[PDB]
Amino acid sequence: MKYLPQQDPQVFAAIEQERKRQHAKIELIASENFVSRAVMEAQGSVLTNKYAQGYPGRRYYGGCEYVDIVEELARERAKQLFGAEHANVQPHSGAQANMAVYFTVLEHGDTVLGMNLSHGGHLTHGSPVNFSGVQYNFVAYGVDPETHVIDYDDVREKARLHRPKLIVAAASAYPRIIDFAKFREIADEVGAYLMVDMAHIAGLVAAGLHPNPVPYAHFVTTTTHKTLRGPRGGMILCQEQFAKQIDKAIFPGIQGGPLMHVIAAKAVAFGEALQDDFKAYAKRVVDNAKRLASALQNEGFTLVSGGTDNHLLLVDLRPQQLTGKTAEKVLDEVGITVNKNTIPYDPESPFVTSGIRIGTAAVTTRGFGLEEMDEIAAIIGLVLKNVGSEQALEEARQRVAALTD
Amino acid sequence: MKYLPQQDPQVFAAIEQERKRQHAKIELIASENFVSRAVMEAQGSVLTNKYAQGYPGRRYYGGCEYVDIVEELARERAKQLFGAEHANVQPHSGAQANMAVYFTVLEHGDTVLGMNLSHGGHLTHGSPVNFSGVQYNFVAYGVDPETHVIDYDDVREKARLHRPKLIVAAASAYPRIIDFAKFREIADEVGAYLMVDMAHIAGLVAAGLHPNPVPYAHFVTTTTHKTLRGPRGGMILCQEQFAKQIDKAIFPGIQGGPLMHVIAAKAVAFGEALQDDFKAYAKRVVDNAKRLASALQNEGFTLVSGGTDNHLLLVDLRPQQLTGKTAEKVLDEVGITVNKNTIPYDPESPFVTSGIRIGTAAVTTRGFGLEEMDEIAAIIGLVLKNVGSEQALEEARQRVAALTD
Repeated sequence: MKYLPQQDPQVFAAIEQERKRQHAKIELIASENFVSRAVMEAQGSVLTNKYAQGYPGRRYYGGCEYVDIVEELARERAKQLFGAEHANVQPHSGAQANMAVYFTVLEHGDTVLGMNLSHGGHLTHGSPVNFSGVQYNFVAYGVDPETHVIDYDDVREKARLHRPKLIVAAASAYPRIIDFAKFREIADEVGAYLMVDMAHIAGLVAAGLHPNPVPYAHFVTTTTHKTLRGPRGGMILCQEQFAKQIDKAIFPGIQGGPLMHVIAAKAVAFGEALQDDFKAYAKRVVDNAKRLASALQNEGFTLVSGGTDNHLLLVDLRPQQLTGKTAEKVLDEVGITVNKNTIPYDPESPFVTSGIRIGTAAVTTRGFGLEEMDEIAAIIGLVLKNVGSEQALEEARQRVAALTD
Repeated sequence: MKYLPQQDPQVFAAIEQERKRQHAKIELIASENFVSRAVMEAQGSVLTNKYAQGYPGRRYYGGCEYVDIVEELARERAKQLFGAEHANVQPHSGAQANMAVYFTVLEHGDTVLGMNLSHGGHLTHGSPVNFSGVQYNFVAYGVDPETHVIDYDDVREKARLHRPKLIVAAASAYPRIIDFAKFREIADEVGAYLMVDMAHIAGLVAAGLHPNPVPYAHFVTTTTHKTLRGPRGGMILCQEQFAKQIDKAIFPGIQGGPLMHVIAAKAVAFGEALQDDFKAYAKRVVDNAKRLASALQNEGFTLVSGGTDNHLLLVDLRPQQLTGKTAEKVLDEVGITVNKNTIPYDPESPFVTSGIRIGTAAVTTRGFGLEEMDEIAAIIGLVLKNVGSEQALEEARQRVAALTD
């Protein structure tokens, strides 16, 4: 940076702290990642100056010829990447991507079936303090209390009883592969649309390490950050027959002018995802996640579902008589960033929890491998089994510093 | 840029075209501006990597200590700037800022009074193809058919008859000063909340050139781009008593994780707005707008409301037997960017219109002054009075090139 250090010392200093923080800590929040310098440059471009309400070739302002190329590059790269017939790259967030789809197919008060929030479902999948649970009548399907795998007979029973107009699949904290074919089969039985929120797994889907929801869902929503390693924002994929209504739901439906500089960064992130090395990256994410799971079990930790199929895992902390809140706090003390997360059938409230959620996408981006995963699990073991020992936490602190150079 | 040119030639080339386009054209879209290099650097920062769901000191993720400083800087600078008791700097857009306020005070189907869309009201003020007109029962107040000034007796009659829960004030195409005291007086008479959408005039309000809605409205919404000359995004200002509900409506209400890199850029833009030279800038915007209005009248053009009080003006093209569509197209041919805009009581559809909207915020940022305003009006006269003459349009083309160096 050249001009921000001189114009705004206060803001620059805080950014510089955050930059140094990101390097110092072990980042294990499952929804986080580090974007490339090229993605950031696209976000810091003069494209923020342009109003481009509407769509490429169908704008409401003149002078859009070049931001039209940028958006079309984003749409076409997304479609090549996921095999989708249509892409909308204008959603400001994953929240707005979901919102737009709900706006498309639903009327106020319609019944929607989604995943239990305490079992892995997202806030936008029907929380009563969220627009989704306020606007629409959400019902939940759950996971098996022993395997923590989605109970597909429960999905089917809840669908046949409640008769939802929409079924939502996918999660913020589900460590196994989702069967999208089974979700569609249930959707077809009850005549409901199927929406898949692939926000967490989108990078793995692109790399062919998770089954692709695109051939099974009427609508696929996602974030561009997370495993896709793009800028912060949303995207909708859908069949050609829904394209017009989905575009209209985004604008003039729920948004105005899109963020063209972020759309540029999305296109950059998609270009990176089409390359071979991102495929190799994404495999290392899954490999690392499996290795970290195995290594934590070796330490004596119980994991929700007995391991992982994707980028994330959940530690069930009850055997150690620890809450997620406690674990989160003490790991933060030694430089390991996790978040407390409800485990399925959690005896604690969502604000305390019995679990921590861990993901490998960020540390894999930094270059961490299988050896590093073993060490991370060893540090977590040392910390969580010696919560009252300050010399153990200092040892952990030093071992975290060794990993981050 | 260093890394984007090598990683993504296609995206870089399109950005570079857009950068060169912005310099070449006369930008007169009233909602547009050019941000500083420091604002852009803040947007292209590593702050995109951070999940910060929640609020400063009350986050749902650890590691937020420094993005907390950034957001608090944005909130405090906004509050100092507008004299507001509370600021929410997380809205992704002006659309989401409005959405959050509606979510706060209204139930599905509640009656809301806003400005006629054909008279200057915004899309989010009750368009039937927008969430606002679909979720809520919108009624409209109009302007005087002769003066094109808001008819405050009409606002009062519509309020007393329809009994709205919410009254909305402010516009996308209204060239006069809004009386917020009169709006509040009407609101108090009928027991309605008052929301002011100051998106267009926010920079002038900061500089003390437009009356401040903050002391009169329960809620003030705005964009950070436009006259405030910040990054693309939204903001809500409100009294302390609504602070909690407004924060909850943004999250977990209608959004998830905020865009911290954009929030950084907002803080930068607010820092710039607190300085003396932005005050001088904003006066030149209004001075230029008045001068451009006077100069277009000198050319023989009729202006909606007979001129302007702010940054924007509207040309009523009926005397020249031209549509806004035609004018927009032919001005685009010579390098002048305007948009067609419905004039109050327009005999044409919103897709054709009888008017063009013009603003001076962008050209004032580039350094244009009173002499330049005279020239711009002279070029518009030459173009619109000689629509069928290719040598007049070439002359205009050359004179536009002279203005942009």
